[PDB]
Amino acid sequence: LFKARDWWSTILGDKEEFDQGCLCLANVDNSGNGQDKIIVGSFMGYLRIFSPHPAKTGDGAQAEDLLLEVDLRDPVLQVEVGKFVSGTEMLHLAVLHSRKLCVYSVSGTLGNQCQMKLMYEHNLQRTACNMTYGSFGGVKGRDLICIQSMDGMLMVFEQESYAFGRFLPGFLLPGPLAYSSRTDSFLTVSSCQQVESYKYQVLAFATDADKLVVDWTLNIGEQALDICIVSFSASSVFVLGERNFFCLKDNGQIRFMKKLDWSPSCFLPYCSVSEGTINTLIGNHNNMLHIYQDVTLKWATQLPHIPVAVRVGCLHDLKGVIVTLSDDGHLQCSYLGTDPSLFQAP
Repeated sequence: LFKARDWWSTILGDKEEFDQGCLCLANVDNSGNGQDKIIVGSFMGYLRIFSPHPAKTGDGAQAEDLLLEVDLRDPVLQVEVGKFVSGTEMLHLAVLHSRKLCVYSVSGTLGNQCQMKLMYEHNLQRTACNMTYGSFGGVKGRDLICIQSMDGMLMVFEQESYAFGRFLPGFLLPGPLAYSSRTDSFLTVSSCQQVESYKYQVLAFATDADKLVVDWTLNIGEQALDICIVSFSASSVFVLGERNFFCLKDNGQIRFMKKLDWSPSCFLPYCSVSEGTINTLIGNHNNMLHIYQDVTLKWATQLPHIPVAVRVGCLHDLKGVIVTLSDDGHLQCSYLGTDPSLFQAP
């Protein structure tokens, strides 16, 4: 419908591959102006951090958009940013690899325009799938990390130290994973198409699953692509299925659901523009990017490439900037649709 109001794009490396998990938007250098940076890891082992600026010429020398590029020499499965270091609330970068989790401190402005120093790393006893993080147990001021292994163990790390590991029951292939702070629970979706919620303390105290009962379960009748837990005060569990999009109450009841008319590739519940409603971005395999308010389509744009991940954040000193990443490394920043009361063509 609308073309993208893009203002920056790049191509990451040479025939590199990416998936959901590889894109993070966060104030990873703890800057005072509160701007996000784009962090992207690739399956080719490169970690890149950008602070994009629109084209600006005739003013001599502009600082590079690329703040940092490092070859981690190990495929990157996921990147996240959070309070991963004990004794400080500063944000740090977690990089998930198949057999290790590495946590880094990224400096402000100092080739590379900042430094990235390893704070600690955990060597994993099992191959990793994906991870989530948060204030497990209701601890304030720190983000613990939970990694799901390929064979279905949830491995919990209390920042610099390993806490425990528990095998999921009813497990076949690893599904998406998310932490709900409101219910202090881990959410996933199993191969037999059950959304499952596990209480953190039940996990912690189920000492007999390291070789565990679900809190609630919901059969959604299809495979899940992603889960996103958001609150913009009443918490919601969003599930992106292959055929449907779901919004669940914390207790596992469906709040609403919507049949999708196109195969989705990725999504992001990203804001609320009115009380009781939520806006969700959904990218698809036909290069379209959609915005729904609850289940109602509000806006649509064609992208040049199929997004495997989409994020919204603060870039170029503007809020609500859309960042998309394709599976072959096309990275693009764009602005949302324009106010229709401000312009209409004759």
